[PDB]
Amino acid sequence: EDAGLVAEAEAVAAGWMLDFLCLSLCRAFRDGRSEDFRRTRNSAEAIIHGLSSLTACQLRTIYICQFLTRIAAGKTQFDERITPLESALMIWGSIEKEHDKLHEEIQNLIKIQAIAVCMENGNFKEAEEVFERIFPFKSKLLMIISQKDTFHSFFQHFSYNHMMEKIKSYVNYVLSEKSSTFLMKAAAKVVESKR
Amino acid sequence: EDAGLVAEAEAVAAGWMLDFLCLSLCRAFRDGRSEDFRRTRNSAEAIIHGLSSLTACQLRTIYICQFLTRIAAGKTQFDERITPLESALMIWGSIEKEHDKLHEEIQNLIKIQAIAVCMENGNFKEAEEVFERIFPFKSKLLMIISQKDTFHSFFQHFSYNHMMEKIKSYVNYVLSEKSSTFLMKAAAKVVESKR
Ligand SMILES: C[C@H](CS(N)(=O)=O)c1ccccc1
Ligand SMILES: C[C@H](CS(N)(=O)=O)c1ccccc1
Repeated sequence: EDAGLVAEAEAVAAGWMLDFLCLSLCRAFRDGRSEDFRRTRNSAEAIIHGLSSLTACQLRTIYICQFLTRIAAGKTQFDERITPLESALMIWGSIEKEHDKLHEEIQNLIKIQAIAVCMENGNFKEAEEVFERIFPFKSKLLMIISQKDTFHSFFQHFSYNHMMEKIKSYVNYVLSEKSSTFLMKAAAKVVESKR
Repeated sequence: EDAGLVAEAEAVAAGWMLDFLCLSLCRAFRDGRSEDFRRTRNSAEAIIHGLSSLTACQLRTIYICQFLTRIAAGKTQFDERITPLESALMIWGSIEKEHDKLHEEIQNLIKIQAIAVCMENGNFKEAEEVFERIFPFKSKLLMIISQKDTFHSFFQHFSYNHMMEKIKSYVNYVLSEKSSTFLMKAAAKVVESKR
């Protein structure tokens, strides 16, 4: 038995498990299956520790998982001194991906929702701190926060539901790109055989 | 897309991941790769949460993982009010497996080592508490503990190294039984293709 070839087979299998768990995390996010998302996220986190070197595609995969993790924790010790949605904005702006119309829409929706979720939770001091970290339009947005005007028409256009719908659209592309991964494809074949 | 068939494919893949991680946990235990064992154990724990119903063979797999986890923590919040080696003894005596000569050897070696590791660590009050929970031979073993006679010939026959050698022998059988699991076999094929 060669220790080096065994380690290589374990690295190949870790790569396969990573893709499968990203696919599962995406479907759970899309479906709103919170507990399933939590478990899959925990598994992806554990599996990602088994890898010490990542390819360009594997880095894209783990960063999509981290982005979705922060988006799901948006309204929830987290060392970072910023909110989950601000942390999602940093991951989003650094992922190796096209900066198309959809990228800017999600970016601006997360920017507004990082402030709005603090107002929804009644923490208006925090909402101002988030605004200062991210940002004529600024003066109007600052006036809104100051007057606890949570349901202003601006917030109804840049809503939480709109942020989630735009991100779910991106998830569907990722779900389609990885729908052909080895582990999921093999498992599906076994299920159809039964059946 | 049928939610039920996707959930089924995820259950098939969880089963495959469980077998692969047990195989990896066994090799890490056999090789003495502590940090690798810790990571694999963490991954098996996370993955096992993705399963809510287990077959007879899957139950055997997770219990072997739990047994090896307690053996590896033998000399280390753990709610249980017993030591890791006493907890390994409970898992060992309840696993669905043959009670052959090797089973009794490992059982008796763990029984003696649950006491001896407390003496090695200088906690002789705990060594007596372990002895009382597990157990003419008893009176002689109690006299040994009472006199802090850690290096008595009895302990050199029922040593830690002997306990580990007997368990590693069992691990090799499990490693051979699961060496043909789908995930590991597929990964090995890919590695050979490269080579
Ligand atoms: C705790 C995880 C680690 S991992 N390896 O990406 O699973 C995480 C890190 C950074 C942002 C979100 C989430
Ligand atoms: C924490 C793990 C849980 S699991 N699901 O078996 O990984 C464990 C439980 C019992 C004994 C040893 C270890």
